[PDB]
Amino acid sequence: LSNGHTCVGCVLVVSVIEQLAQVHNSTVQASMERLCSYLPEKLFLKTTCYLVIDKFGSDIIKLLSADMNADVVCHTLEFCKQNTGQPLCHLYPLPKETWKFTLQKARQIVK
Amino acid sequence: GSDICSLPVLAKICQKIKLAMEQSVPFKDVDSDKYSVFPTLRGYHWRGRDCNDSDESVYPGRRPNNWDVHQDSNCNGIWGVDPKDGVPYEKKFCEGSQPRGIILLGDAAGAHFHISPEWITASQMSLNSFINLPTALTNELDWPQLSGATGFLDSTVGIKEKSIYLRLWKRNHCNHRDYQNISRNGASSRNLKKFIESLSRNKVLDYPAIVIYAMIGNDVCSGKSDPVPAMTTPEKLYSNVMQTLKHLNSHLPNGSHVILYGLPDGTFLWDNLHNRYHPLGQLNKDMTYAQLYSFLNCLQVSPCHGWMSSNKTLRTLTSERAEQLSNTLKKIAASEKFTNFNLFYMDFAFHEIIQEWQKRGGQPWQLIEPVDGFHPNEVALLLLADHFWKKVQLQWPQILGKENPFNPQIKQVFGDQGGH
Ligand SMILES: CCCCCCCCCCCC(=O)O[C@H](CCCCCCCCCCC)CC(=O)O
Ligand SMILES: *[C@@H]1O[C@H](CO)[C@@H](O[C@@H]2O[C@H](CO)[C@@H](O)[C@H](O)[C@H]2NC(C)=O)[C@H](O)[C@H]1NC(C)=O
Ligand SMILES: *[C@@H]1O[C@H](CO)[C@@H](O[C@@H]2O[C@H](CO)[C@@H](O)[C@H](O)[C@H]2NC(C)=O)[C@H](O)[C@H]1NC(C)=O
Ligand SMILES: CCCCCCCCCCC[C@@H](O)CC(=O)O
Ligand SMILES: CCCCCCCCCCC[C@@H](O)CC(=O)O
Ligand SMILES: *[C@@H]1O[C@H](CO)[C@@H](O)[C@H](O)[C@H]1NC(C)=O
Ligand SMILES: *[C@@H]1O[C@H](CO)[C@@H](O)[C@H](O)[C@H]1NC(C)=O
Ligand SMILES: [Ca+2]
Ligand SMILES: [Ca+2]
Ligand SMILES: [Ca+2]
Repeated sequence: LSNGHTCVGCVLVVSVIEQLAQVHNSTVQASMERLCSYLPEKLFLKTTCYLVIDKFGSDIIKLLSADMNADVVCHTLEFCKQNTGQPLCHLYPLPKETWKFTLQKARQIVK
Repeated sequence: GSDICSLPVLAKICQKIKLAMEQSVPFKDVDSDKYSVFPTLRGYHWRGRDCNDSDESVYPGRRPNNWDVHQDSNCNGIWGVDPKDGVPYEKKFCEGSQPRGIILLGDAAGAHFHISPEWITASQMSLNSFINLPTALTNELDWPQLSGATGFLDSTVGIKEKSIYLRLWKRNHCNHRDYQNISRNGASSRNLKKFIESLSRNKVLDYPAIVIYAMIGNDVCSGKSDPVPAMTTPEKLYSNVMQTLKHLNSHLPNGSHVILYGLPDGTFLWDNLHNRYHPLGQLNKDMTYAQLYSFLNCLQVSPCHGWMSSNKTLRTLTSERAEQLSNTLKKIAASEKFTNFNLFYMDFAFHEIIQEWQKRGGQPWQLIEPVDGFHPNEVALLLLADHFWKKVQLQWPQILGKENPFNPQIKQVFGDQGGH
C-alpha cells in the first residue's frame, strides 16, 4: 500500500506538477495535462500518466489549489504515513507547531 | 486476471523478458550467445552488437574462425581476403596484434546510473525532455553506452575524453565491439555471484580480456537506519572476491588481466553538496541535498545512508570501512596468483579526479549526478577512465597491449568497421 518508495514517488510527482503550474502560471489541471502530453506513447507512459489523473487528479487539484505543498498532499492521500512515535518524514521545510492542523485541514478538503 | 502475461501469445514473451532481466542477458538473442541486435534490455548498449544473431559461434571477442575468410566471426568488421595477394585481412591486420576485450564487473556507477534532471526540472521541461525516457527505463536507468568503461556513443558533455573501450579500439582497431558491461545497480561483492554467469567468455575459443572489478559502494552503502552492521567486513569481502577470481580463472583465456578498483572516500559528497539546491529545489530555492538526504533516510530508502548523511560520525565510519575494504583488495592483488590472469589494484582516487576537473575550470559538485546526489556523472566517469588509462599506461603497459601498426589500413579497407 504505502512504503518509502511510494512516498518519494508521490512527493516527486506532486512537486513537478506544482512547479509546472507555477512556471507556466497555469491551473493544476492544465499542469497535469501538460506533463502527460510530454510523456511518450511508448511503454504506456502517456496513458499511465492520464490514468493517474483519472484516479488522483481531482484530489491533487483541490489540495494544490489550497496552497498545500507536496508533503501535505502525499500524507493526505496516504502515499506517506507517519506511524505512531516514528519521526515525521518530509522533503520541504515543515513548521511542526502547525503540521497537524494543516493535515487536519487537508483531510477536510478531500473529505 | 488482468495481466497480459497470462495471454496466449504474450505469455512466453513475458517470461522470456523476465528471465532475461533476472539473468542480466539480452532479451533479443536468437542464437543465445548473450550478444544482441537490439540496444536496450541488456542488448548492444551493454555489449558488442551481434553481427550474426543466427550463429552462436559468431560474437564479439571470439578468435577468428579460420581467419574470417567467409564470415566476420568476431564482429570487428575485419574479414574477407585481400585480392592483391590472397591473404586474409584478419590475418595480416590482426594476427600478432594480440586483441583483447574489456569487461566491467561493476555497479550503478559502472553502468552509469543517471536520472536526467530534465525529467524533473519544471523550468526547462518540454516534449524533448522525455524522448530518452523509454530507452533509459528499458536499460534499468543505466546508460552503459555512455559509461566510462564501455561507452561508445558520442558524449553529451563537452569533454574530449573517451571510454576505456574506445581507447582500446583506438590502440588496436581489431578490438572493435569487444566490450561487455556486466554491472547491476545494486551489485556488490556479496551478490556478484548472482549474475557473474552473465559474463560471456570462452576460455579456449575467445581472446583474452581486461576485467575491471569495480564494486565501489554497495558493500558500505545501505538505506537502513543503522547502516554500519550491514557493511561488508574485510574478511567477507576477501572471501567474496576470491570466489569471483576463482570463477574468472576458469572462464578467462590465458593472457587476461583483472584490475581491482578500491572504494571511494565518499565524504566529498556531503562536503560539496549539502548546501546546494537539488533540481527539484532550484525553482524556488527551497530544497538542498541536505534536505533530500534527510528525507530519504527518514524513509530508509537512501542509496547510501552512510555517506548521504548530516551525521559526520556516520560519514567518518563509512569512509573508514571503505578504506579497510580497499586495503583488502590491495592485498588480494599483491599476493594472490592465478594461472590465466594477472592481478592489479588501483585506488579510486576521486581527489585526483577533482584536481583534474579543477584544472579545467570545474568545481567538485559538477561531478555528481544532480538527481540522486550520489553517483558520479558522465564527466566523472570519463575522467576516471582517463585516469585509469594513463595509470595503466605508466605502471602496467602490458595490460593495454601494443599499438596495432595496421590501424590506418583497417580504417582504409573497412572504414567504420560496421559501426556499433
Ligand atoms: C561518490 C561515491 C560513488 C559510488 C558509486 C557507486 C554507487 C553504488 C552504491 C549505490 C547503489 C545504487 O546506486 O543504488 C541503486 C539505485 C540508485 C537509486 C538512487 C535513487 C535516489 C532516490 C530516488 C530518486 C528520486 C529523488 C540500487 C538499485 O536500485 O539497485
Ligand atoms: C550468419 O550465419 C548464417 C549461417 O550460420 C548465414 O546464413 C545461412 O545459413 C544457412 C546454414 O545455417 C545457409 O543458408 C547458409 O550456409 C548461410 N548463408 C551463407 C551465405 O552462407 C548468414 O549468411 C550469416 N550472416 C551473415 C551476415 O554473414
Ligand atoms: C550518528 O551516527 C552514529 C553512528 O551510526 C550513531 O551512533 C550510534 O552508535 C552506536 C555504536 O557506536 C550504534 O550501536 C547505534 O545504532 C548508533 N545510533 C543509531 C541511531 O544508529 C548516532 O545515533 C547517529 N546520530 C543520530 C542523531 O542518529
Ligand atoms: C500521485 C503520483 C503517483 C506517484 C507514483 C508512485 C510510484 C510508486 C513507486 C513504487 C516503486 C515499486 O514499484 C518498486 C520498488 O519497491 O522500488
Ligand atoms: C516526473 C515524471 C517522470 C519521473 C521519472 C523518474 C524516474 C524514477 C526514478 C526511480 C529511480 C530508482 O527507482 C532506481 C531503482 O531502484 O530502480
Ligand atoms: C497568471 O495567469 C493569470 C490568469 O489565470 C493572470 O491573471 C495573471 O496576471 C498571470 N500572472 C503572471 C505573473 O503571469
Ligand atoms: C598462458 O598459460 C599457459 C598455460 O595455460 C602457460 O604455459 C603460458 O606460458 C601462459 N602465457 C600467457 C601469455 O598467458
Ligand atoms: Ca546473439
Ligand atoms: Ca551470434
Ligand atoms: Ca573479424
